[PDB]
Amino acid sequence: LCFRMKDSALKVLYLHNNQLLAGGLIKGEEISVVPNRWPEALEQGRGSPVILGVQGGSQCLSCGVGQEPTLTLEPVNIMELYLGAKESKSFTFYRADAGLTSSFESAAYPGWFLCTVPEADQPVRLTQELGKSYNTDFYFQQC
Repeated sequence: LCFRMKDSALKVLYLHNNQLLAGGLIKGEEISVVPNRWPEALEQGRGSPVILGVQGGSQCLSCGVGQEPTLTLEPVNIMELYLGAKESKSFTFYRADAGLTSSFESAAYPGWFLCTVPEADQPVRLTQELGKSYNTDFYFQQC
């Protein structure tokens, strides 16, 4: 079971040039949202830890391992992340549910949230700034 996502401005998340973009105003990329198998080792008051995949979970979103986070799709199967074969923390987001929408906070880089910008058809990225121009709230639709 997968989800399609939109930001709260109704921009559809889809893939182009191996990047998640927000636009398509396109039904959206089918995104795998998989709970981390070992949540006790993480900060769960921030939301439920999940790994986000695309293309049937054959690539997963990472914040990287640099000093400054940056969002990339990495060619790792969610199965390997979910198994313990690969370490998962840079690929883990805390999903906070507000009811209509969810936000996604980097487990590896606290205070950074998945977000979109106002301009159409731009990359999904990360931000520390809430309530400003960056949109950190997302709708799910089930596939």
